[PDB]
Amino acid sequence: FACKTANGTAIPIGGGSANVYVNLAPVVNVGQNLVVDLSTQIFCHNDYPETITDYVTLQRGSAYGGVLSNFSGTVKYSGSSYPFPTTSETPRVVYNSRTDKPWPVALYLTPVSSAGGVAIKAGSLIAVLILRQTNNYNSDDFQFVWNIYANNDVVVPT
Ligand SMILES: CNC(=O)c1cc(C(=O)NC)cc(-c2ccc(O[C@H]3O[C@H](CO)[C@@H](O)[C@H](O)[C@@H]3O)c(C)c2)c1
Repeated sequence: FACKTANGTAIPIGGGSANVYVNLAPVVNVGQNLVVDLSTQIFCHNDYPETITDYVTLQRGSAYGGVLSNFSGTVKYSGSSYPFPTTSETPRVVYNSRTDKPWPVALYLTPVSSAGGVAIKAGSLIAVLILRQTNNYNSDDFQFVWNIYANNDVVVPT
């Protein structure tokens, strides 16, 4: 089991860390959602699908910078949503193919009432997402750590 990103970086067998850079809607109103879709950013596969079933969770999702200060919301993982920043570990998603498959994670972030002006700065860290991979074969328990950076400013209108 290993993963790759939309910026040409990777994390091998055994886990590790990678940076991910996301284009964000430049204007988000209070009462509306900024959607940060990582399923177009992070992809993984199973290296022995004939024999091994891989299990993948979102173990933890943390907010940073302007997201920490200026937003609240949820994280959607494989069709169900949970509070973000996270308060538990999600259920497992199965990976059962050698073919790249997206990691089905998306943030739904809505501005807090005091947000206004530039609420997320270009280049800043906005989140860290921990993917936990296990399997039905041995005792491997690996963390794939995804550091999520904004490519651009996000403004909350006054
Ligand atoms: C003597 N030979 C053999 O023992 C052996 C023959 C084959 C083989 O015949 N393949 C066609 C494949 C394998 C193989 C590959 C990857 C692998 O582990 C990696 O990949 C797994 C599946 O993604 C992850 O669960 C795991 O955490 C890790 O990342 C493990 C445990 C075993 C071994």
